[PDB]
Amino acid sequence: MLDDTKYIQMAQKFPRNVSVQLNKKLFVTRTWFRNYYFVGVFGIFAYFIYNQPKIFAPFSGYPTTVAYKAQPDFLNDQVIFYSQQRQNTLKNF
Amino acid sequence: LRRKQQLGKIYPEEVSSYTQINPDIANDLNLTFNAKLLWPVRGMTVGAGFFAFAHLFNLPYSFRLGLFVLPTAVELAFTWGNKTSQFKSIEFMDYLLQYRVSKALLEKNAKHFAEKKAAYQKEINSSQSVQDLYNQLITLVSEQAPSE
Ligand SMILES: CCCCCCCCCCCCCCCCCC(=O)OC[C@H](COP(=O)(O)OCCN)OC(=O)CCCCCCCCCCCCCCCCC
Repeated sequence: MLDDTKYIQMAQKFPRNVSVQLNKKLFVTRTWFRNYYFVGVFGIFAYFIYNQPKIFAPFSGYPTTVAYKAQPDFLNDQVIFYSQQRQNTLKNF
Repeated sequence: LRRKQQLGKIYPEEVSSYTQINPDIANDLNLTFNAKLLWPVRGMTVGAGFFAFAHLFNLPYSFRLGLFVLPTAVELAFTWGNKTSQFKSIEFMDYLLQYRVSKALLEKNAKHFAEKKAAYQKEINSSQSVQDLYNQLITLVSEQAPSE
């Protein structure tokens, strides 16, 4: 057994009215260093994990697409379009 | 690549034409094709704002250079890739190919329809297409015309 006598005493008897004021500026400085090392360092890894599948597996993110057919309108010099909904699928393996 | 090869080249008039159904067609067609070099202007502006903040608060120059790079990096990351823009480009290119084919058919037969067009403009004051008017007429006949 470890002789934890002094630590046991510390745990049993601790002040219950002692507190220290914290310099807001230094607290903010440390926290914003933490944010700097999160957004700009771990953000790279997080964004890679989130996006790389969306780059190498794009077809699963855009399920439905549209296709068009066109006809002329000679007497008005216009073009008439008919649309169609399709399931976005692979093509020409 | 196959669709773009069939189209060959794209002119701004057609892009603005298709803007009706996809207001971000230019913003999507830039991210699919190597048309022009894209600078992360929004990212650089945010970086300049952070630079002004640091200059006001007297931060070391390393911090402000890093805070200029970071928003630029975010802008680049959110700009490149974006394979959805390729799907939208495919849709636009299909539309453009159909439009160009129909336009070629218009030009090819323009002389043949000159006389009929001249006769038609003087009788119908509407600019609506012949197909739409004929479908409406067919519905009108199917509804009101007595079967007899
Ligand atoms: C559509 C609407 C969107 C609206 C968005 C709004 C965003 C608001 C963002 C507010 C940011 C406030 C940043 C405040 C930083 C304060 C830093 C500070 O108090 O500490 C100063 C300290 C000085 O450093 P020192 O070397 O000790 O020099 C002594 C100088 N007296 O400095 C340091 O030690 C270095 C501090 C580094 C700070 C890093 C900041 C990183 C910010 C990341 C933001 C990410 C946002 C992502 C948004 C995505 C949107 C798609």
